[PDB]
Amino acid sequence: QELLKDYIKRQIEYYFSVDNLERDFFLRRKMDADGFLPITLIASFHRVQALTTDISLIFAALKDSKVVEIVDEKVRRREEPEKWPLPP
RNA sequence: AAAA
Ligand SMILES: [K+]
Repeated sequence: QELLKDYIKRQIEYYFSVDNLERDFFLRRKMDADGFLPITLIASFHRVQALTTDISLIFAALKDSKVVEIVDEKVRRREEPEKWPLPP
């Protein structure tokens, strides 16, 4: 599953990129004030669900990332996550 | 879901 994990990792890192975040008003509305989102919400996005429905592989893919941080069931951008949340 |  190593190649599939790499595709999932890079797809989710795109969502958490600055270039995406500047326009991704839905993602930012769903963040809590600390920048965290449910990993299961990310799992529902079309390009992730195309690759897998195995939540364990999604967690494994993201543990490897230098872009995002996992706390329990939630994920956020590591760099300055508090700048991005928006009102629901 | 214009890579939510
Ligand atoms: K919010």
